[PDB]
Amino acid sequence: TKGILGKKVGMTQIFTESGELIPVTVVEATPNVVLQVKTVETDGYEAIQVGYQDKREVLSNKPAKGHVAKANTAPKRFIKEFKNVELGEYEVGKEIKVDVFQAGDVVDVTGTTKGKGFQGAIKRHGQSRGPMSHGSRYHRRPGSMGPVAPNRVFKNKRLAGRMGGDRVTIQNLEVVKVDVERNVILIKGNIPGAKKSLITIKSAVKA
Amino acid sequence: WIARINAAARMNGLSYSKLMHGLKLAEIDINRKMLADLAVNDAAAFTALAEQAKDALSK
Amino acid sequence: MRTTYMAKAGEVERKWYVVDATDVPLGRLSAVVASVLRGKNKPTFTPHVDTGDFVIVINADKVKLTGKKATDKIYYRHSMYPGGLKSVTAGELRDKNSRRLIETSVKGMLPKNTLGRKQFTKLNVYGGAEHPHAAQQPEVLDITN
Amino acid sequence: SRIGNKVVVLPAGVEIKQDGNNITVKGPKGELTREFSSDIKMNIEGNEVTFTRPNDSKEMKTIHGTTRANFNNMVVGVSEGFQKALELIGVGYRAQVQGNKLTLNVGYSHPVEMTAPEGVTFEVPANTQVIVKGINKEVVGELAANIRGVRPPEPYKGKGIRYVGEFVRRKEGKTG
Amino acid sequence: MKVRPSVKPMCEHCKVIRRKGRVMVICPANPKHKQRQG
RNA sequence: GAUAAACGCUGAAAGCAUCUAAGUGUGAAGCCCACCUCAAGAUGAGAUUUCCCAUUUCUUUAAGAAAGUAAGACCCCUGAG
RNA sequence: GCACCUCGAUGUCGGCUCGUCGCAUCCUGGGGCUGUAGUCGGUCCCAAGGGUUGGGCUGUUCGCCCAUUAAAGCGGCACGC
Ligand SMILES: [Zn+2]
Repeated sequence: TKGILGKKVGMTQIFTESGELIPVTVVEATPNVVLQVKTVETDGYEAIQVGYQDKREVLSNKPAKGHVAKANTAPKRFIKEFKNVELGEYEVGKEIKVDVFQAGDVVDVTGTTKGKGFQGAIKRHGQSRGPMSHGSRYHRRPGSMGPVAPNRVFKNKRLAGRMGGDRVTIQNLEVVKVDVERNVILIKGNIPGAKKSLITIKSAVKA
Repeated sequence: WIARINAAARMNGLSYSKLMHGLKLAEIDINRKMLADLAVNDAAAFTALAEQAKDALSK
Repeated sequence: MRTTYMAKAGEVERKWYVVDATDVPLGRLSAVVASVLRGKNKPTFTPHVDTGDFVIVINADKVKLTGKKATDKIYYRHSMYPGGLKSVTAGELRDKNSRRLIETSVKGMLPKNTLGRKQFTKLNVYGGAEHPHAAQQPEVLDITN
Repeated sequence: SRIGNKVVVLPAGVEIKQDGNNITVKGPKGELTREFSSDIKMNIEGNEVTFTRPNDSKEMKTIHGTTRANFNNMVVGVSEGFQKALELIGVGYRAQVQGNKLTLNVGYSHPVEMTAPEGVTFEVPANTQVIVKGINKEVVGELAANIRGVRPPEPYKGKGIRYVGEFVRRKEGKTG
Repeated sequence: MKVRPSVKPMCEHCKVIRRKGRVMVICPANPKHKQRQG
């Protein structure tokens, strides 16, 4: 249903109208071009392709321009979809402004996490240390690989491999302001994402 | 050769052992190689032997 | 070394057969179908070459399960992860994925060579009553088996 | 099959339609349809009905008795109709009617409302007695069972919904 | 219920009832006699 | 949504009785969905949108070789979310 | 108990890290009976989804004790590693 992508700016504080400090993320948008309409007779779906930014025209290909040319806009970076929306109300080339989330206030936020390289088996999974003194030699290691009898290692004995870089929703957040002149939604809480990354913002599922 | 005799005998409505018993009642002593390649190639000869084996145990 | 036929790859013509499944049990349908695909009922074997045929199956759905086994023949899958046994099916596969019944109880009936793979991709199993394959002019068998 | 050798007489206004498994009984109130097995030979002959069948099966005799008993259910339900009657003891329990809903206040902190299908009426004269009428036996029994299950009785004071005549046998509780 | 591998009618009014591959004994007299091979 | 133990409605075999053989329901932190993620190397390798249009010699035309290209990509360079 | 198995060498108990499986079930969940008025209970049937604590005393297994908690389960995995 209500779906808007956008950037990620930073973290602020906003007094509410009873005088209470609340931490607030700052999420932008722009006008938002619908690119395709996917129906059951063509794809077996009901979905809508949307796209948010302005590239330079050096930085694209002819097929990107052949997508864009049915909506008469600039070629764009990010292209995603949205499923399970009662369509009507949507043509090739409309704009989905920031106004859709006035006080909807029950919203799922998705991003992609940061990236932290190779790290030890503690910092992923929270497995604890061994004793740092009384003569031991077992400071920061990932345990024992299992029993003896099966003559192998069972799957999922988790070990050292790269931290972060997958997409994570956070459910049921509120919305505070909508600044139509500046295209900014303000949200309570914390969002998985580094700065300048994408964020999808949808109406929540669990009512 | 038994498997090929199986298929070609089943084509003429005979199971794969009643040929054996009928051809020994008709007192015929063909090796299983020779019935195999006649069963592949000569349809007329294999149906002729099939009809005499039909006639043999028909008593 | 002397004279018996060893057929080549492009010597034996193939055909297309149509088999119903209205109220016949699984074992006997699968037995006749799996004896078709190796190249039996044709006097020109090799144990090398696909001398078999093509088999299309109509009305998967209406296959019997005799007596009980409507709720009893539990299939099992394990997922190579600890505790991962999934006995998710029963005789429920009559209702949903009735393709998936005959594609298991025929794959068991075949050898497990590479010919037990090239002889498996000649099945086509449809739960309904429609040929999408009418371009190839298939014939009809009669099962008194 | 002594029960499978009934003397069945059709009541005034009742016909028969035979189309395969269905046999329809239509009369002054209802038009019920069921299905019956093919080891059954139907019959002829206005208003007296019997069921002679190709007999000597294995268990020999279940089909006669059950069929049906089911035809007498058909005949009595289409011609006459059935009843099951309930009560309410356990002081302060109410039963009030707004059409096809039954507001039961059985002593919880919430009322209970039971709906109805098409061919089922209700009659509530007082604050205690609910009488369910209808056409089948199965449907009347299921609705009566659903009403009793809200609060079946207890063996100390005998609260809850009853029949007209349950033998709710009663124990004793000490005062401590 | 009483779940015992051997099952006997306790009272006069007991009746022996098969409901599955399963042997039941049920009184209307006492509820104490609901038995079952199990 | 379909079950487990437990409870029924109707009903006979057995003129009665009875939850079952025929028929027909209720019923759990459990099973399958519902929530989050990976996923067509699913060799059964899926679907949609948009972009691109031809020289030589013969081995003789066979899904032949070889060389320039298109759409596009890569190398090389300044870098970090 | 026996002595098949390993003497050109198959390293014991507890504790730490890490778990996983079975159910003859400790809590939570659904039930039948009661010598069940109520809140409490006793016994038996279904059920493995998750959870199942910190300290004092010897090297401890085992156990005694303090203070908590819905509960402070029994066992297999070379008496797991
Ligand atoms: Zn008794």
